[PDB]
Amino acid sequence: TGELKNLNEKYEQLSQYLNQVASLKQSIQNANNIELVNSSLNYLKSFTNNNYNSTTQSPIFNAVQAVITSVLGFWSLYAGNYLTFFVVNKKPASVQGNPPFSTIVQNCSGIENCAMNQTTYDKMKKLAEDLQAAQQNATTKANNLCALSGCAPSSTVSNALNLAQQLMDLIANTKTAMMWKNIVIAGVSNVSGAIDSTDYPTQYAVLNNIKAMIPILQQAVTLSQSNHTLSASLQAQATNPKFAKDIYAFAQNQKQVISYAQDIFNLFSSIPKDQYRYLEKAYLKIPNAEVNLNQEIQTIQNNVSYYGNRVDAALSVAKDVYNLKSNQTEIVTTYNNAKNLSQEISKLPYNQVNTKDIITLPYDQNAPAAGQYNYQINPEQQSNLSQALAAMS
Repeated sequence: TGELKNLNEKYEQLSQYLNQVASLKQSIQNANNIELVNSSLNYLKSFTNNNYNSTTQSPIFNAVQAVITSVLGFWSLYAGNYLTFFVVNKKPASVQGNPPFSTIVQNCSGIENCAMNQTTYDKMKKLAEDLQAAQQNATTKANNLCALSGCAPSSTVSNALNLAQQLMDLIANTKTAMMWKNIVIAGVSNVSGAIDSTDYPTQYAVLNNIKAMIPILQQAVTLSQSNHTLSASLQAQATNPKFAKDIYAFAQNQKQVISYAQDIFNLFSSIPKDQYRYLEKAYLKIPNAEVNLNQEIQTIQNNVSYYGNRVDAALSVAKDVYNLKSNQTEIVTTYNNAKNLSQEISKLPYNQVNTKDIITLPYDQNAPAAGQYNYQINPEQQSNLSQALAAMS
């Protein structure tokens, strides 16, 4: 029964053409569904505007907040109000927070160097002070980062990100190790899972991950800006190959903005738990004598699903619009293939299933009855065909 095998794969192929046609109809309908298309577009524009102009409701703004917070947090751990290294005037420097030299004896035994030039430290400190000011007005305690649209709050986010970039490169490049034992945080540095090691900052994942966040957000900030321009050349249709291309590009771009936010969330999520406990309470570091990173991360996660699931939906409609012309060609080819294949099947004496006119294009005297592409698949005959495929198992 070379008979049966031939039939079984012809059957499986017709069945596939029919599934294809059904799926193409839906795509074609969506693209011609003006209200759905406008809606998807308006969603994306809306999302672009919020992302670009808001300081509460922008996913990229909120991702920046969290990253800056986390940069200042690491700074506070590393240096802050009680240095985890020893600074020296090229002996011991007059700067605030410098620990006693016994620190070095006790915690920096072995081959690694825990000293730093005052030169190098003062630049670090300067950058950190700037980035602090850029995040917040010291007396008002109110936000000082501007919406991504600019400062029409006195700091651009690009500025803050550039500060952060400089500060972390400097920390990573400087061959001074940090003594984690110098960090004192009640309920953290004195319990199981406290961290008391001494190594270069680049050996701690928390540093590397925070560092990797910055270039990501710099890309996201640029992408976010150009999207606001693209958004101006697209309006809701009352009814263009130019539109089809643009909306699809526009939609993908919105997806990438969201994806960048998710990339940040992922870099927070993979910080080792023990290190994250210090970071999240860096503001409680005690010196030799309110920050809420968790809420800011939560806000990123929520933004990603809240906005991002909608941008996926719109993207999927924009894809249907982009593929309209091509989907029209493909549905026609596929119908014709299905029609010819059903005829070849009909002419087989051993053929058991009735397939005549299994797919058709309804017509009313001088025109298609309900659209050029609205093929009707007979459901009895399709059911039959499927049942025969399943029997052939």
